Amino acid sequence: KRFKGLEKKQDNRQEVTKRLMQIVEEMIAEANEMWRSLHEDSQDDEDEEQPLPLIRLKVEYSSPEGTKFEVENPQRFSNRFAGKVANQNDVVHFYRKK
Amino acid sequence: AIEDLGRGMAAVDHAIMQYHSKMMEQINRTIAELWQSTYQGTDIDTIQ
Repeated sequence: KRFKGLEKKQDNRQEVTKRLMQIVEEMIAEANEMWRSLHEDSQDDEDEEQPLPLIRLKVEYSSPEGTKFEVENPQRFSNRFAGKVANQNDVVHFYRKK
Repeated sequence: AIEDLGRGMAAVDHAIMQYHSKMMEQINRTIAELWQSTYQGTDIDTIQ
């Protein structure tokens, strides 16, 4: 719903990245909060440093018909979050239903 | 006779060209199926 398929009738490469940023970024929002909820006690007496959470997003780019969603390089997409995710090698895996 | 053999060139060359293209379809018919069945990581759709 969030996309409403604004890519289906138009070019996609430029804004597709823009689309996932809001999705990947908010995942990290709850990634730290749940860590924070469990680390509220002890007032971070030990291990005060905040570890980089792990994020994995499973996207299927199946196109209904006459549509070509643009898919970015996995590695290049992943490393864009260097310093926010531990698994910089891969943060999203793109697959098409067979 | 020279004309006949000169177009014999074309016949054999055309014949040989017919065998090369079709095999790429056959072999490629077989290769795509095994790779799709065997690979499970899914980061590569198929190879030709």
